[PDB]
Amino acid sequence: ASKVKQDMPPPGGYGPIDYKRNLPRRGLSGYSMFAVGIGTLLFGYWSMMKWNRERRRLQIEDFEARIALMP
Amino acid sequence: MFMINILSLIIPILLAVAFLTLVERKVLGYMQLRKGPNVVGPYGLLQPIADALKLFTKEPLRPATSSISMFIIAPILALSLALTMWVPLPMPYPLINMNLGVLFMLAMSSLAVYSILWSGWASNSKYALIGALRAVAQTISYEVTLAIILLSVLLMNGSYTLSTLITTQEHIWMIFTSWPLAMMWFISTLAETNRAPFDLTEGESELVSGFNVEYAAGPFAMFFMAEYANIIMMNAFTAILFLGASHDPHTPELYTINFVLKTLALTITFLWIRASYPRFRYDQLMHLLWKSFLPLTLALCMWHISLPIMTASIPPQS
Repeated sequence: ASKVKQDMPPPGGYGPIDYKRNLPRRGLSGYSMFAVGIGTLLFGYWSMMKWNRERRRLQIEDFEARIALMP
Repeated sequence: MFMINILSLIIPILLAVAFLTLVERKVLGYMQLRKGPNVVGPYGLLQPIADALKLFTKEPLRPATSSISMFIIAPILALSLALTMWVPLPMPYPLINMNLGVLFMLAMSSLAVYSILWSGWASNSKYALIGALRAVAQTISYEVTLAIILLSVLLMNGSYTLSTLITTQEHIWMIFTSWPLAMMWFISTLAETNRAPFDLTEGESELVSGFNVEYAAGPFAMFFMAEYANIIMMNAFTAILFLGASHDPHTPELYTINFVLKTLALTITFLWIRASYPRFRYDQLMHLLWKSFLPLTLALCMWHISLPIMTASIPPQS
């Protein structure tokens, strides 16, 4: 006298299944991104200004060596 | 002894291209939740060799309706120009030292398009013609912007000599000075190398094989080698231009290692981009380059002309 055994859902019910779109925001603000970009640009401009002025002085020294040697 | 140097530049480049192909397949596979070549050799290290040996022992086909002289000349021109673009690159010393190395790369990259043009036309088939005409449109789209971007960036260098770029970036990478130019330069290199999302000439889903559809065996292998050598070469040029490694004249190998690492990072970024985006439409590429990149590039060119005079930052050289 065996009872009916059959593939059925468990008692009560199966756990809820997610189906809605899940796309998080995941970012900074536009103002912050622009501000970081301009800050990086200004730091680069200042560094390049110093280095190019030093390069100009070094080139002047190199040219003076040639002027001394030319005669 | 200069011949030994030529060979020591040519052979390693071809080996790197052969393994670049293996790397692309493995990176794309792992990005697509699979493995990629891992049977032919340990970790697929012998797969490029099998591919090359297979392609150079298969039957090369000459189409009946094709023009033979251009059909055969075009892959030769492609591969020879791809190998020639490497000679002025300082790593940290160039094989050929040029006053105007940047102009030399510009001119040879301009000449490299004619390989695709002549290949597509001389195949005398409709898909090859459509691919060649897409190459025409692509060059028209990117060339002016790329030249003006290069000029704007090199206004900080003082010359067109590629080795001077090492001295210019002794303290800071030039990407911190001109990142808006670096973004457009990177996208223009993607367009110039016919890479996804800008790979219109091959047009695989759309045009089956594009310009080289009628190419088989060795000639097709030469086109493939030229394209991948161009990928590596353009990324090395970008690495020298925007991420300048520090050079010790008594230990140049440190510069060499740093430069190679940066070039690999940029090439892997190319492969990363290919696995992420859909293909552009070629008129949309033209409109992107002419309506967005061109006005910004013109404005930034004026800014980079005025800024050194504004702040007394003009570089040394004549």
